[PDB]
Amino acid sequence: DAQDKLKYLVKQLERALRELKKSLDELERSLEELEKNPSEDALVENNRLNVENNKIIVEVLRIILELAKASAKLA
Amino acid sequence: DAQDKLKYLVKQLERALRELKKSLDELERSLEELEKNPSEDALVENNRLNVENNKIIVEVLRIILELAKASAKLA
Amino acid sequence: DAQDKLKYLVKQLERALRELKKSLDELERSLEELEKNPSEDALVENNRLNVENNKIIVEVLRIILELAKASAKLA
Ligand SMILES: N[C@]12C[C@H]3C[C@H](C[C@H](C3)C1)C2
Ligand code: NA
Repeated sequence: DAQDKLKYLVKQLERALRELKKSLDELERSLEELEKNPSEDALVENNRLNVENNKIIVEVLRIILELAKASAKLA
Repeated sequence: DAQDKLKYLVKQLERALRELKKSLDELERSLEELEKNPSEDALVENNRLNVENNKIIVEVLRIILELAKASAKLA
Repeated sequence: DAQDKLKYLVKQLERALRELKKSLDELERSLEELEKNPSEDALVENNRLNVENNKIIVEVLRIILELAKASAKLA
């Protein structure tokens, strides 16, 4: 099953990276707004989006750990 | 040695991801506090925790590079 | 071609991680400055550098996805 499981995990990684890119775009837009008009509200919003981007990164890294675990089997 | 080295590196990745999750939890708690009561102090603390989370991510990515390097040998 | 492509992708990952480390260093310096003398300007600058570090992380993760895709071929 390892090779097929790896195929699925690659699809999961692709999907998560599409989500991560959307997050990064939102974060970059919020940064542009912050730089244009700095304020407490713009700082908080930017931080919020930064934290969410980190969260998604952690999710991506967990999928990569599953790739490594499924690879070990055939190794 | 490559297959055994990969086993060790997977254990390192697991351990680092446990550390990353603890960091992300701390970061998310700091975000909640910031949103509840925004202030300069809460902003700095949240940024601090965000930077630490990035640091840990870089450490995780270096372990993944070692996975790729050890895989190449048997490739 | 998969094994050779993987060699190239490992070189790309190494290069990107050198860039990521330089970014993390800049980010950590900006954090130290922020903690020393907090201000709106120091907050924005730190956020800017944090976002850039996330951007580079996303680039690194895309290289790892290409590693997984090239591995699947020989799997
Ligand atoms: N074989 C691997 C390809 C990719 C990089 C590294 C960790 C995971 C994902 C498995 C080696
Ligand atoms: Na921030």
